[PDB]
Amino acid sequence: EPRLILDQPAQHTNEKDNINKRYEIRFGKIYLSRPTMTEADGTTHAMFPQEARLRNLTYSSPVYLDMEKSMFTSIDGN
Amino acid sequence: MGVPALFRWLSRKYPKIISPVIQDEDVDIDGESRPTRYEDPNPNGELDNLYLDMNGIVHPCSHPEHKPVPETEDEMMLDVFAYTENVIMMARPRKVIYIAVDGVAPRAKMNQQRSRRFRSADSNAITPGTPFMHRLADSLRYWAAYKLTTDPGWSGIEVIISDASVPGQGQHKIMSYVRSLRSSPKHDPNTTHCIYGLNANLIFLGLATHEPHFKILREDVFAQDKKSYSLQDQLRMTDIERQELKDKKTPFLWLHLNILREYLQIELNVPGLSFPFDLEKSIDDWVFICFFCGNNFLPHLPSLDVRDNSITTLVTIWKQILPTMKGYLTTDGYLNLPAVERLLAELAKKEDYIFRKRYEDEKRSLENQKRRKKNEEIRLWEPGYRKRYYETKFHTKDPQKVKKIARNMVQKYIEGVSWVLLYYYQGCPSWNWYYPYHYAPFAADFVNLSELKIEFVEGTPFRPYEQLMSVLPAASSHNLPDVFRSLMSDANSEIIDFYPEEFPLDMNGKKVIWQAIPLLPFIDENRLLKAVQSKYDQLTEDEKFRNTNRSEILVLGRSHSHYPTLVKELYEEGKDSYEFQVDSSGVSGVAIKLQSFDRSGVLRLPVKQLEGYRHYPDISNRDFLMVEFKQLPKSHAKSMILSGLIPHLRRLTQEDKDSILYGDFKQYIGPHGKSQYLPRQGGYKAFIQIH
Amino acid sequence: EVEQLLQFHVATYMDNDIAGQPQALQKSGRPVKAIRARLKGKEGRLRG
Amino acid sequence: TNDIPLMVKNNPLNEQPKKENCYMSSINFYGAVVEWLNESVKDDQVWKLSYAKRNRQYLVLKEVTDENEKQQIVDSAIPAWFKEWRSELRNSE
Amino acid sequence: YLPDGDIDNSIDLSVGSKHFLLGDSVELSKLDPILLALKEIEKESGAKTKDRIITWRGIMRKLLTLPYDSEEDFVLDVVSFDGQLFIQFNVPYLKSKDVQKQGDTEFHKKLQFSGYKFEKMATLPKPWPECTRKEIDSRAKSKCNNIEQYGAIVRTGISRIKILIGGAVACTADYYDENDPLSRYIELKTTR
Amino acid sequence: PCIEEGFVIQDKEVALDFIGRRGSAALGIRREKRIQYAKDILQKELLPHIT
Repeated sequence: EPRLILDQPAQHTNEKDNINKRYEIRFGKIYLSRPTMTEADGTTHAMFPQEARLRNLTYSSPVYLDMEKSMFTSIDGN
Repeated sequence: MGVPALFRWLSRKYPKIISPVIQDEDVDIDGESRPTRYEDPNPNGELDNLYLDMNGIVHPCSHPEHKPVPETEDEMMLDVFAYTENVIMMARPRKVIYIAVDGVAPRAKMNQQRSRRFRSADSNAITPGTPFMHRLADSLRYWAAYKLTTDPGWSGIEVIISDASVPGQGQHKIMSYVRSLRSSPKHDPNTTHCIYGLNANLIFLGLATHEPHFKILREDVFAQDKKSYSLQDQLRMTDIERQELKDKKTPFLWLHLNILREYLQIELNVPGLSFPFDLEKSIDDWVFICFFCGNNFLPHLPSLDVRDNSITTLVTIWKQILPTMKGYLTTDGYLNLPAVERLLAELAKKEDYIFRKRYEDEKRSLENQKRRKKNEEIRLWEPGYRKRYYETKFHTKDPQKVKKIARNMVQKYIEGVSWVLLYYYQGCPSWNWYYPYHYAPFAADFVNLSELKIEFVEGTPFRPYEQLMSVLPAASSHNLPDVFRSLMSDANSEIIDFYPEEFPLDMNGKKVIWQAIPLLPFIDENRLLKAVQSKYDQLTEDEKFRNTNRSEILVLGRSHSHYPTLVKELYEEGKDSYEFQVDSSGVSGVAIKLQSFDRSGVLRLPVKQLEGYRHYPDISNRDFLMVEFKQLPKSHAKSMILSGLIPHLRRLTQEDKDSILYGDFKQYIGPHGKSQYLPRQGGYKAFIQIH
Repeated sequence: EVEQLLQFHVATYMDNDIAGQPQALQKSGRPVKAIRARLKGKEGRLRG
Repeated sequence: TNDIPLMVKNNPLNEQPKKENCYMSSINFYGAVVEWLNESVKDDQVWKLSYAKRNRQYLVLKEVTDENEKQQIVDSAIPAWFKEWRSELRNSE
Repeated sequence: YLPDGDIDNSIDLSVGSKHFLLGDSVELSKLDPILLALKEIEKESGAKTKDRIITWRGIMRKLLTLPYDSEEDFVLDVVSFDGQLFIQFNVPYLKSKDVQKQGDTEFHKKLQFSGYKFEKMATLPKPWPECTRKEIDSRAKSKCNNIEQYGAIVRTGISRIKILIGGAVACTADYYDENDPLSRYIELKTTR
Repeated sequence: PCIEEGFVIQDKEVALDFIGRRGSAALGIRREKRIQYAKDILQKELLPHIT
């Protein structure tokens, strides 16, 4: 499901003005990083399974998704 | 005249409306065979309102298979009493027992029952205005008072008596009362009703009420193994066989009209409609079609035949033609001229095919009876049948006269059908109109319907003695008053021509004299009324009282809740009139204090008591009350379901629905569920129920 | 009105689930454990 | 109306969405608001109750001191004819 | 009045939205009807009532649903007179609300007109026996407005406080009961 | 026996009406969109893996 579209065809409190204003969210590349743990202070550092076992953390990796916000006007995010 | 084939048609088309009526045998509790107390729960579903048609009970010739033969009217009265206790025991109502007796109905129904009484002709003693009905009214009054005073379970029962003096057709009084209750905004829409009647037409009458919680009690016609053997040899059998007319509990049947309503919802939903399909309006149109196919008011159409499934033919015709309509054929008592015009035009196109098919069917039937065991010669299959028919019936060779007479036939027939529809949906619209011809026209004659005009004259109900002499033939002058006898049978009377001893018989191509055409001259009202009013002054005081119409009577129990209020108003504050609206009993109308009623008097049985018939003791008037009753004013009542109407549980399960399209059980009576609507699609209740 | 106040106090003390009127709620928001519920339900003593 | 509080709690899809009944709490909040309105406002005082959805923490009640705006609010609420009607009622009293 | 079978017609709730009427918010927010009724009952009785709070149904619904319906903003004005409190909307904030309102899309206007059209179709101007067929089938072409409305002035009690509320009644069940008028009242709503 | 019992249904439209009649859901949808609902039921959720 790569796209999510919200559309306003015309007559959006307009005096019979037609403009297809669409905002689209497009899903792109998925980025996976090495397992990193963020301290309660705010600092982040690389985590290893021994530290997760001792500190009762969860060995996990953050995942980044590229959603791009495309603006469409033609009458017819990192 | 009425056809049980209509009941046969319903059985063979919609068999699920039939129930065999659990016979109320004495309840065996802990070894005690308790006689069924009226307060005991009904094993056949509780009933709120019970309207009785006395024409179906006190009318011996309707059941001549046995031998009632009461030499004295006392035996008649006591047997009628026993039959009434039997029917109310097996029905067991809870709110209202409307005892309705035939009166004076409008002029067209007068013509119908005039034909009925002429062909029928003590069996003939059952007719309003006669002393037999005069004693019947008093006997029913005393029986109602006795039952109200004696039975502990009749505290909440109110009996409304419309004696023979009160004008109106039997079931027409029930219809007027139902409409009067409907006109009150405080009416309960879920009040279940039931009418004890023998005529099949009552079915459509229920559909006229637009009250789904309605049922009809009838005799089990399909199950009589009648015997007429010796009276003593029935002692052989005790369980399997008894005297089916005197010693065996006669089985009954119940026609539930809500199941029929669900049916007619199913098969009348034709596809591809320019306008939304309404089940109410479609049901009204179906009742209209049933009336068009034949009724006690209008004559027999020469193309539609009940046992030839002409009802199915017209249903199919409506199925083809409804997509092309923009609206229904009729709406809430009034006709839509273009739609009925188009449907009659389609039937006119099918007329030649139908006539030819009838011709081959007649020839094949005659061939079948060949191996199995006023000159006619009309030759309906041959062309020019209409002209020959008009020449034979009217003896007029003028084509212009025939065309004008046919146009008048069309206008009068439209007026009469609208009259009947308004009569069954809005009360009586006219007491004087009658159909002025002996026959029905062809559908091909129904053209330019919008040009025709509709009018009516309300008038007044006819005098009971005038009506009696208009309905009593020369062979039953005993009931007719001796003063008017010279006006009926004497050859020197000015109106002797109205009653010929011999009249022409028109077979009209029928098979049995039961459905023949009794060709008789139409009654001229003017000279007849003048003649009867000429000798009206020679009547006695009792005859004049029996010739005077009166108002409704209401009889109420002393232990009833509404009795102290009526006492405190009428007999204490001196108020002459009181208004009901809704009450605890569902009755509504105008109450008048009755001066003839004696508060301290004693009411005595007008029937000489016979031993072994549960002797009736005299009961003083102190133990009940009686008032003069009126209804709410007449109003234009729509044909649509009321708000708050709770439907019942659907009897059909996906089998009859498929079969109709593609060629105890007492829980289907009351209002199953509490919501007037049903969950579906994406509602809260629907989504919760589905998953 | 103060008498009705005392009546409502004793009612909430004895009965918790009162129809059409609020129950006595503790400072933590939980309803006050009335003596009627002490013998009814899973928390009741009769079930055990 | 009297069945809706029981209907929502007895739904089969979500038997236990919350251990605290929202309807009785709503009625209690309504009663508390009514009592606070009656107790706080004194005689012949014009006040303003503005609810801000940005806060959603408490209700703020303020007094009106501008005579012109107070009179305009009174005229919007109390028309003149009703004012003289209550004035003659007071004179009778 | 709304039969079950009427649903099967698949009636659209957008017929006539282009000529929808809307009354003035400031005019409808005034407490004129309640004060008129109060003057009438005071003249009839001749003694001052013990009522304390005067309000409308919508204001008190907002005050009741505030904790769990927190997606709308409002400002109200309270005036104390003769020991009685009259509360209503705030005129400048109501004007600001109208300013925000004309920016609403025609979809929201169509939804509001759909609700009002449902109310029009499910009601009758007279009791059912006294209604005619024309008054029934012409509800599809009936103009819809927010100006004309019916209300009930009802005394209610919370703790020690008597509140006189003016509630906009959509319709009644089947008639009007002069003993307990509240028992026959019925309103209508629309939801996705 | 299956051949002889399946005779009241003749063409595709009446078959679609028949299958949509029993397709749970609401009532009163009527043929004009009950046929569409039946076609949707035949297309998706009826052997989705094949096509």
